[PDB]
Amino acid sequence: MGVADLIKKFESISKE
Amino acid sequence: MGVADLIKKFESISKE
Amino acid sequence: MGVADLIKKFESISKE
Amino acid sequence: MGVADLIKKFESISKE
Amino acid sequence: MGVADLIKKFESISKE
Amino acid sequence: TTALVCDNGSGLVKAGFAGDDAPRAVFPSIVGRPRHQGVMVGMGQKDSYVGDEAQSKRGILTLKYPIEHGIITNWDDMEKIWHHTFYNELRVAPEEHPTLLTEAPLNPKANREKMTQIMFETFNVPAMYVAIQAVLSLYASGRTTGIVLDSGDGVTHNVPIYEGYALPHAIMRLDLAGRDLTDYLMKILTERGYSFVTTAEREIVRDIKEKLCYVALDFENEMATAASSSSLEKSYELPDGQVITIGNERFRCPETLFQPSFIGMESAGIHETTYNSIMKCDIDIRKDLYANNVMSGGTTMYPGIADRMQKEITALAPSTMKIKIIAPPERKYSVWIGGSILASLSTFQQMWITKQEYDEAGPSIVHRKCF
Amino acid sequence: TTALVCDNGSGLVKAGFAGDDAPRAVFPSIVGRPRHQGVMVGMGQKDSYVGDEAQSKRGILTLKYPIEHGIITNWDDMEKIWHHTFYNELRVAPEEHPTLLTEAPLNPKANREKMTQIMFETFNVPAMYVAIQAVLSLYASGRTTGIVLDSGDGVTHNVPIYEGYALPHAIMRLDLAGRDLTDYLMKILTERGYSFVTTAEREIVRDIKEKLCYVALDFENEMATAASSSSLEKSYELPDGQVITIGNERFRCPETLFQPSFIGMESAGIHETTYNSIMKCDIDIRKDLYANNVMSGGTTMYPGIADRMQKEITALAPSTMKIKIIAPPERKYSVWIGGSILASLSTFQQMWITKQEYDEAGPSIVHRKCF
Amino acid sequence: TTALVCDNGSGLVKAGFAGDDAPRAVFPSIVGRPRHQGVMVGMGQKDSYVGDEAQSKRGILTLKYPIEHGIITNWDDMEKIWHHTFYNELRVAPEEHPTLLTEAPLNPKANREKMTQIMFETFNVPAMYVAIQAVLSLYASGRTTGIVLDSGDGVTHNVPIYEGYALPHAIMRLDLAGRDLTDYLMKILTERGYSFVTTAEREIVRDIKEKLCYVALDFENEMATAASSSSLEKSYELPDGQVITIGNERFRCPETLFQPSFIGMESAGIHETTYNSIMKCDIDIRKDLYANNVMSGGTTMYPGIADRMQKEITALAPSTMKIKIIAPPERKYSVWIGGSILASLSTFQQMWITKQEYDEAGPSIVHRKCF
Amino acid sequence: TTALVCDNGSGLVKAGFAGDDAPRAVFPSIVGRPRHQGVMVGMGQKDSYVGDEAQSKRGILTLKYPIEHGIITNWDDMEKIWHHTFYNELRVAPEEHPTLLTEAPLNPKANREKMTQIMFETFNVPAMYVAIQAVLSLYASGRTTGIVLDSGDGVTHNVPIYEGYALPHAIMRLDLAGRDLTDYLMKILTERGYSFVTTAEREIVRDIKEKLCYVALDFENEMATAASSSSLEKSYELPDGQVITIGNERFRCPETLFQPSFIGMESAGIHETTYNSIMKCDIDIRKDLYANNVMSGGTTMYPGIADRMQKEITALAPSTMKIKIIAPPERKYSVWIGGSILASLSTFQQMWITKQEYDEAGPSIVHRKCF
Amino acid sequence: TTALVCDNGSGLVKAGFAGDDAPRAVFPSIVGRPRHQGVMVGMGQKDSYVGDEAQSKRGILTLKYPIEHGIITNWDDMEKIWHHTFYNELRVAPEEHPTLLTEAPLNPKANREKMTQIMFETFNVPAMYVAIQAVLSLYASGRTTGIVLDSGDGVTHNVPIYEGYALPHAIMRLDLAGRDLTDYLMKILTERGYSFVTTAEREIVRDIKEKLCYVALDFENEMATAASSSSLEKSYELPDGQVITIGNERFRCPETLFQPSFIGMESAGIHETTYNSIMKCDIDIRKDLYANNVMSGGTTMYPGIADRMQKEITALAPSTMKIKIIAPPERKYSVWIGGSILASLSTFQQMWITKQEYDEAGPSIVHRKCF
Amino acid sequence: PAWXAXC
Amino acid sequence: PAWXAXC
Amino acid sequence: PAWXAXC
Amino acid sequence: PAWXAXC
Amino acid sequence: PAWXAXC
Ligand SMILES: Nc1ncnc2c1ncn2[C@@H]1O[C@H](COP(=O)(O)OP(=O)(O)O)[C@@H](O)[C@H]1O
Ligand SMILES: Nc1ncnc2c1ncn2[C@@H]1O[C@H](COP(=O)(O)OP(=O)(O)O)[C@@H](O)[C@H]1O
Ligand SMILES: [Mg+2]
Ligand SMILES: [Mg+2]
Ligand SMILES: [Mg+2]
Ligand SMILES: [Mg+2]
Ligand SMILES: [Mg+2]
Repeated sequence: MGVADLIKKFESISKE
Repeated sequence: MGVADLIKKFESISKE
Repeated sequence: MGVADLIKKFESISKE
Repeated sequence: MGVADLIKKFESISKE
Repeated sequence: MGVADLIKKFESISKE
Repeated sequence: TTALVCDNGSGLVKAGFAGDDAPRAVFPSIVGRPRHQGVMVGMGQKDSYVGDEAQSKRGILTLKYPIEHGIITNWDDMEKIWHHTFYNELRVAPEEHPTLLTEAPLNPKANREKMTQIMFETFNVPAMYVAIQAVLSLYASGRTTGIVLDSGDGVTHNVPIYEGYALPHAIMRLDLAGRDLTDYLMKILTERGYSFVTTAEREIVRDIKEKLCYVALDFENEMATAASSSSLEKSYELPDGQVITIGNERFRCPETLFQPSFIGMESAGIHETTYNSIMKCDIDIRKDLYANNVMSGGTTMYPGIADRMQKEITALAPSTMKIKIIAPPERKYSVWIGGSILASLSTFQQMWITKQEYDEAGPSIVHRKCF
Repeated sequence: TTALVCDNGSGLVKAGFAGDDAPRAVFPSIVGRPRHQGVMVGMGQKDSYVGDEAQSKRGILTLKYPIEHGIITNWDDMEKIWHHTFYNELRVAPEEHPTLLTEAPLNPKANREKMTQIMFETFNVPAMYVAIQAVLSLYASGRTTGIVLDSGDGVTHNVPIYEGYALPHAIMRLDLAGRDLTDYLMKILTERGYSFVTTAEREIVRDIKEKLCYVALDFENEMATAASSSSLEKSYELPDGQVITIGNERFRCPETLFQPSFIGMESAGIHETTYNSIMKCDIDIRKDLYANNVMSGGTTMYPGIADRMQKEITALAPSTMKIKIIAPPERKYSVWIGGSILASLSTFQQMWITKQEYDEAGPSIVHRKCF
Repeated sequence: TTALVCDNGSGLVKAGFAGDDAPRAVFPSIVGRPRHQGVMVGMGQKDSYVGDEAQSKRGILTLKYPIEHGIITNWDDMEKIWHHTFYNELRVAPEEHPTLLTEAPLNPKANREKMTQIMFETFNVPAMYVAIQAVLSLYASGRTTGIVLDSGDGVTHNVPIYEGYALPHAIMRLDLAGRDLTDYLMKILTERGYSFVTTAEREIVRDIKEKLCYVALDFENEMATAASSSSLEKSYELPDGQVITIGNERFRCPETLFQPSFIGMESAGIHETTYNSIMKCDIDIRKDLYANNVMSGGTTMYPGIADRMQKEITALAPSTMKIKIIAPPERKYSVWIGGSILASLSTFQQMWITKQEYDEAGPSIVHRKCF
Repeated sequence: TTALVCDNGSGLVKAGFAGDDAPRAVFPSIVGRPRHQGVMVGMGQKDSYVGDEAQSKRGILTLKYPIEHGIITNWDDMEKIWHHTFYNELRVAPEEHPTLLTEAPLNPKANREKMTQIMFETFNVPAMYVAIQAVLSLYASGRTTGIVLDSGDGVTHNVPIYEGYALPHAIMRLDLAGRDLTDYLMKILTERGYSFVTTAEREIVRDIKEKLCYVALDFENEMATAASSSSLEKSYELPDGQVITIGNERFRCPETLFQPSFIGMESAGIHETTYNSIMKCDIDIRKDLYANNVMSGGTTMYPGIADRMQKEITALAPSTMKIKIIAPPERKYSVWIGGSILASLSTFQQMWITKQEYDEAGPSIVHRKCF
Repeated sequence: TTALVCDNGSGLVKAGFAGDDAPRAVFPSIVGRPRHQGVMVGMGQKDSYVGDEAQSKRGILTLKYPIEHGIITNWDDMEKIWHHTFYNELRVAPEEHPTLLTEAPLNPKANREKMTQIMFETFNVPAMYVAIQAVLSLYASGRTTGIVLDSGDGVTHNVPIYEGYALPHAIMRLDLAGRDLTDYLMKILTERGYSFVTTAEREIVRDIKEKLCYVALDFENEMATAASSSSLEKSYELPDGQVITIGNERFRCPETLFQPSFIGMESAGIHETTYNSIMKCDIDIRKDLYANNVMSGGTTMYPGIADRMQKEITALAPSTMKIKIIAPPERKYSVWIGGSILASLSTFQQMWITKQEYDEAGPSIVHRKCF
Repeated sequence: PAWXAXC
Repeated sequence: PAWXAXC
Repeated sequence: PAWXAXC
Repeated sequence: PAWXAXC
Repeated sequence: PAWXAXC
């Protein structure tokens, strides 16, 4: 879905 | 110790 | 070794 | 060797 | 296109 | 009129006559079939090959085992195994002799029932009995008390017996066996660049396992040693003359038995499994089971396995107790031997299912002493 | 200070910078050398050609790949590939950026160790990390669960992941890949009289494969159709203007993936291999793996491949279960993309091997998370 | 009712009857036509000449072969070859005997289909079968296992067989053959000023090749020797009494088989091709293939070829292995002989395509055992 | 209905009927006209004289030949020759018989076309064919292979034939012939004081040539001999009773054929010309041409010519080869004889140009088999 | 210190200095000698004449060429050619300049070795290099890719080059050249009654060829036209004022290049020869060779030759491809020009054989880049 | 030159 | 043929 | 002298 | 006739 | 994979 968005998804997962 | 001897041992045990 | 003999060899192999 | 014979030779060659 | 020019072309190719 | 004895295991078929010291037939439980187009029609090519015949031609066959984890899954192939065993390997008419067969404990009931049907209806055996290898292994050891750890190609199991009485609630079974160790070795050899994929290659890797592997008596020290030394490396010559050099795979393979996690199992290793079997027994019986830890089965042949087991059990068990491992060299044959003994005892001649009884009782009769 | 990302596969080299949506360098992993006498010395002729340069001159070069079945075999050629990637394709000084490289699972350890040595000693990279493509393919898919079937030019592999945890004992790998399908196609085209022999011709046949082949959703029906119809025939123009007409080779080539026996392998096809990987997983995880079958890699581009896979898996798997295949159009790039994501996560910045650490720890450090 | 056997090769046609030790017809596969104005009409001049007839008049004919690289390209000329074989060479009515024909492996399917159509529709053969020479060469060698390296005028090929089963994925084929060696020799003789251009001259050069060439067992030493010595020079008398003296061309010609680069091929030489065929086979089969390297075909007649092959294979293959070359003197006839054997086996009499079957099944029937 | 045969050569006209062994008309191709005032009007003096008639009156006629170097230059005189041949010499009506005429190879096409027009329009021949003497000379020799060296009064030519096929690119022609040898002799006799100038004297010198000249088998030895001996001198009686004594002119005249430089030609002599014709032929044909060197034509009548030719050819040709000269005594008639044979073969009766065909096709028809 | 460049061809000698646009010496490779008795001793008559000197006196000389079909056969005459070239034509001391010479590909090695010996030992050249004209023709065309069709007086040859690399296995050579076309024309003119025999006459016929002949773009239509029209006839004035009128010989002569059968060769014509050279090249290179068909050499000067070649190649080659012929007007000089370029490149100054090297290495050194 | 798109 | 004792 | 431009 | 055994 | 719902 695009790297900028995939990064946001994974950063959110890591923090959560 | 060999089957012939092991048989004798077990037959003796069963009878005793 | 000659066809007559090679035939005998192969017929024997097939049967065996 | 003579025309009669040379003819026979060539007719034979042509037919063969 | 003339030897003087063909030489320049090939010298340039060799160096490049 | 000597009974036939046949240990139709998942790896090898050990068969012969009761009252003797060795199987006469020791070929593998393998049925292979050509995986390539036949062209030389003139040679009388076969559709299938069996046992040693099959391994001798393995590079062109999809060799398969009919039995996996102790369960027969391919009955057509199993009848071929039996057929050859009776007529080509032992050269005996089944109709003339009663037959003693074996099976793993805690197997599906259907495995026993189907095997029985075949012996009575296809081979016309006049009588039949099915035994548990763990029991046969004590007859072969000359004793009525102890735990048999039978670890073969198919399954690994622990069955405590005390004064001939079994303690079935304490039976432990793992589906970790020599075939898995072999599969693990095929994978571990990848690390050094060797790649064994096909079933013929599986048999090659098995041969390697059998000659090079050993049990570390201290896994971490052997790893530290391997990491710093060539002294543990051994060469092996592959069938095509290619040399393969093997390092710490020599002990990382059998280590799986102590650490099943290496192949993804969460299950206890064999020393904890043995220990737990003892713990499930009445406290009064533990002393005798510890003093009679009996090993049998082909995978108990790794050098150092008995020594590792003693070291491990003594680390679980309380101190001030004798922990003894019995590991005679005939670990590969003790089951067959037990069969050879049992079938010869007069006390056992009432245990046979007579075909006449089977034909009236039906399959429920095979579960007498199901255990 | 953006990390460099470089998927040095066996077919193509995909390289660029972290945090972006595409590689900038997508040239082939090919190094070619002249196979003929040079005569026009005056033109400054080269000894070797790389990537697109090499393919553009392929008719005079013995084009070779440095990597075969995922393993680097020619390290001199591999350094040439890297050299060009860094300085001529990406135009970047390696010293200024950490680099993320990839490799197949279950490869030789030495492949990773040697690659690491080169990056630290020849290219002076300040830091390095090596990833498994199957993992990167899930990052690129936005999820932490599923099986990645990565099928490229080199190897085909299956790696199940659940909640980000890997299940390494369930990794399946086949050495059946696009390069073999290409070789098979070169052979199958023989039947219609076409003959492609040389390496330049191999690349031509590859191009053909890429444009004409498709996956039959019913192999026997497509064969029956081909045998009775011209409707499946397609033409292709060869570089010299010669037209080649291709019939059922269009689907008999990719069929190899379902029937490896076509090239002599006894191994399971990709649908059974995928299935078996699921079977090696705990029963509790199977439902989620079936619902997240993720395809990646260039050979997953055949039209009809996803549909064939669904049909095949649903014939092996039990009914009453959702079997789902995920096959986004960027199957050729999902690995690079995963690299682009991973290298950009703050969570990953502790995973890098700093050159300083390598220089004290030695090569064992490259196996952190070896998997 | 003896089957006819006919090896319609690209060089020579070997034909006769099954159950015997030699072909009766061994004339060349050549059809020639006048290339000059006929003037002596009175002699009954012909339009075309066949085989020995043609070579006997070669100086006035554009001699051509109907078969090139194992493929029939000129079917009108091929029917002439067959016509003469049946009626003028063997003096036999085709209707009275079934016929066994041969072909190269990996040829176009159409070649087999067209040949079949002709035998059934033009010669009315009651039955037909087509065999692969590599297979026939093992029947003729008395064995069911080995690799046949059949190297003739047309093509060179390697077909491994194990226990009569073929390994088709390991078939190697080169389109490097005696006709190319001959063409190369025509070119190499240029260096010493000799110039052979015409097709009649091609046949002269072929004769030279057959009498003077040999295989160097060490190419560089023979070159060094030639460069410093007259001891390797040989004379030959051309048909017009002109003497030609030939030097190192004697071994540089056959060297092409080991170094195909000499004629522009990038392909592997015959020793590497043989080796690769072995490598494509299961590891378990390699030992037997190495021990049964079978040579057949006319180009295997060069003195020293078997010795060179052993030396080369042993340099590729691992040590500690028996590498054996079988090269009986009848290398020119082993194919015909195999045909003579096969057609005579009772086991083979069900393999014939009966014309009746062809007429109902159509051409697909010719591919039974296509291989 | 026997065909007429007429060899209208430059020297003599040989004519008669097909199917016989000799021409009936053998008069010279000479038309003479008075060169002096007639005074005795009362005797019925003629304007022109033909053939033997003309030579019988040569001292008063400017005898001329209509044909020079094989080409007809004077067509009015040629019609006179034909007229007499048909009506006064052979006594036959041309309308009743087809006619076979001859010509040199490599002559002007117009010579054939004009001759044809005359036969069809002036003599009303029902059919016509024109042959090349070199071909006719082999029919007359009973063979289909060899080189005919036809050396007459007009031209000398070499035409190789193999198996009846001609090799036209190897035709050699010299315009050195008996008429030139005669002219040379007229000049050489000057040295001894004899002077022959007029055309009547030319015929006298021709007669001398025919009786006294011979071929030296070693020119230098004959010169050395002549220079030291009277043994080579011969006398001849001229028509007026005057005796002429001739020395080395006896062999210096025919020597011209071996050394054309004697008359100013740079051209090769006849032995080199013959040799070159062989060299222009395919190497495969040379052996048969050397073994069949066929001489025909009047100038091949010099004593010693065949022996000199063998000696010369064997000095040019490679050794170890049979070089054979065929020189039957009828060298003067072999052409006519060949005509007599050819015209009588049934195979030839389709070769005739029917007047009807000529009248529709025009002159191009005469070049069928132009050669 | 400018290198000398000298294209010692079989027809003309083109020589001068490197770095310039034209040879300064363009005289013919002819050495003539008197064929007649000298009488006016008082004029200082010569024994031999060279080049233009010889042609200016041709009517009294047996003009001969030292080189035939590209091979030097008369070395004494060749030294005379060189002597005059260096001292009388170019007026230069050989000792002061290195020299670049040329030769045909696929010539005898001895031709190169002997030429080298003479330059170093007779002319004391300080250095030497020998080039292949086909290569020089591309330097002169400004490119590194294409096929040069060099067709001169001596031989015709095709050498494909790609990116400066040669493809030697694809070299085609015909010994059909301008000298043969001239000989054929001498023969064909016979048909109209013209007869050219002597070597002086050969040169006259050559002049005729050069001015009147052209290439038919449709041979059959030109024949049909000639047969029905005077519009194709041209007159030519012979040196003695005699007018010769020539008809279809104008195009039947050069047609030989397309139909070598006209002179007895079975060989392919030049368009098929060119095509075959392309076919012997890797398929990947064909497109570029078709787009760069380069013509050079004197016989490529016939009007219509380039157009005929395009028409012919496009009839052999597959459609949908650009087939391009490059034919600059300096086809007679492109070889010399290439020499002028090559010898002037700095890159080439290491290619020279220094006399010092020759004197230690011996003749093998001349074959560096033998090709 | 005998195959169909390669020799 | 790329592995070490299997391909 | 009988040909047309040569004898 | 200039080669050595062919022209 | 040999049991019935577990291997
Ligand atoms: N030296 C050895 N070390 C370790 N394992 C071995 C050795 N020799 C044989 N084995 C293993 O023993 C197993 C065969 O088991 P066995 O008990 O004989 O029959 P089954 O397992 O069929 O009951 C195989 O997995 C085999 O590899
Ligand atoms: N349309 C297509 N259909 C099938 N396969 C394709 C197609 N396009 C490319 N391929 C294949 O993809 C492979 C390239 O794989 P890729 O995953 O991009 O790189 P790598 O294999 O190097 O990791 C080649 O074998 C190529 O032929
Ligand atoms: Mg067991
Ligand atoms: Mg990849
Ligand atoms: Mg053959
Ligand atoms: Mg005559
Ligand atoms: Mg030239």
